Amino acid sequence: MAGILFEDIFDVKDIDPEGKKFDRVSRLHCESESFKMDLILDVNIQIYPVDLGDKFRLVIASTLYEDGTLDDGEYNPTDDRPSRADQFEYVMYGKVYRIEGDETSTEAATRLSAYVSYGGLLMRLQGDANNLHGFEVDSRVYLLMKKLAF
Repeated sequence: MAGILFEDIFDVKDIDPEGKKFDRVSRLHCESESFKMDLILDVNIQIYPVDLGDKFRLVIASTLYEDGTLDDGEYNPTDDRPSRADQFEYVMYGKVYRIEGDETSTEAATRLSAYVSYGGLLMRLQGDANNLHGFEVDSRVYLLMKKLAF
């Protein structure tokens, strides 16, 4: 599907270039703006201007597109051409790996965690169970990004 249902802004908190397999890929640490998520990535950083980080908008508005809402014959246009992956700076598939969220024993971890591998990139995430919007192993594998829009 492309059936919504989540979008949020971030601010980079730290950058961690440990393992330069490619100079343009680094670990990052981020915090979301509209809500309360705590995030780690290992991701292409050439999207950012230089060293410093910047504010993103991650989206798990589902993408679609294994099938034929676009492979029908469109997806050639103004989704690209003068537009780009810029209306959606990046977009990819992956695998979520996760328990019930809890690993405390009894506090029933008030933030559901998530771990994601996506196109060879990685994330490590925490947020409230409803708020993370990814109870399933198969929801936030649908993954999309852009700059902030302000």
